Amino acid sequence: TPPVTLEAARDNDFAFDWQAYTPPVAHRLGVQEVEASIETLRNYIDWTPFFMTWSLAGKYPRILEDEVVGVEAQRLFKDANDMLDKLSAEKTLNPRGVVGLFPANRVGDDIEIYRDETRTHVINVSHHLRQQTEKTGFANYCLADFVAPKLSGKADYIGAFAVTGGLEEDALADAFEAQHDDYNKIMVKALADRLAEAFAEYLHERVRKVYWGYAPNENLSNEELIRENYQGIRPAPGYPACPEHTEKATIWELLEVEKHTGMKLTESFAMWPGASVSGWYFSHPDSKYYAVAQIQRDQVEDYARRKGMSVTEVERWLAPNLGYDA
Ligand SMILES: Nc1ncnc2c1ncn2[C@@H]1O[C@H](C[C@@H](N)CC[C@H](N)C(=O)O)[C@@H](O)[C@H]1O
Repeated sequence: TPPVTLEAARDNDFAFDWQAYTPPVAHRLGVQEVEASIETLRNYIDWTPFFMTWSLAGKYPRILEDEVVGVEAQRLFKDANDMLDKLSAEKTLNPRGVVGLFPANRVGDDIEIYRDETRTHVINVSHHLRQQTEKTGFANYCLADFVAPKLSGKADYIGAFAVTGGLEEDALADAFEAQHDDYNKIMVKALADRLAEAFAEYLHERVRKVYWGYAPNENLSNEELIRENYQGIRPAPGYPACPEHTEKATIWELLEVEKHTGMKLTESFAMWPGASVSGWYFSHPDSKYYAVAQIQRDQVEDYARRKGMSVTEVERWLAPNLGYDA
């Protein structure tokens, strides 16, 4: 669909009656280091992407009884769970994370994150982009729209997290590599990835039920979790609703991620360990995933100003989303 101006997109923001709504208050404000054992996380694994990593099609568990790939899938599953058993018993891969909840309000396309409930001093701003093509029957979405506008005077909140399958991932993979054991190098990396993603799923449930606490009686099966049958989202920088990777630096500062977990950011703002997930938490019932997609020069320049960056800098970080030749 054809581009619209930045002002036209903002005039089509998510429509919601904030005066009639009470955002749920975060029960546990502040930052908390967390850990999770392999025994705990293995009940939150989504196995279907594991089999995709091994080039097998089909959803788990039905893939195990498949007529052509089932026997191979069963052997992969057995080797995977034997390796989880060993990693668990030997404590050689140790998932870690950190979670935080903060007072927050929307201003424009950004989310102000406050030091405290006086909502004066801003400790960080979470910057977001807005869809910028002609939308029929939908808002031009921006993740900031899911937090109450500061002008509404409603007390709202935002969360953030960072989790990893464990800092030991490289040492375990590198040992298999030195042995020319490609199978087990792929296996331990695929397991660390499942453990990181399982930790993201588990911690999000902890946030909905307890840390934020807006869904204390939620009782979903793992299959229902995989289907996202809960209220709220956990969008991650680099994914289509928030594609701009340098916002991971804001999460790293907000949560003191490196101090609490050992996890690091590269110059490309990739996470280390490789098996890592970081992102935000939104509680709003209408919050959903979508793609920002292609944006125009006016929004690039505005984003640069808000970020304290030059236009040239931002055109690097936003290159995949530029709707024009830079
Ligand atoms: N459009 C989007 N914008 C932002 N984050 C997204 C988007 N789509 C997916 N995500 C993120 O990706 C997650 C979904 C999956 N990657 C992870 C769970 C899945 N069961 C798996 O193991 O692959 C979401 O919970 C978000 O953190």
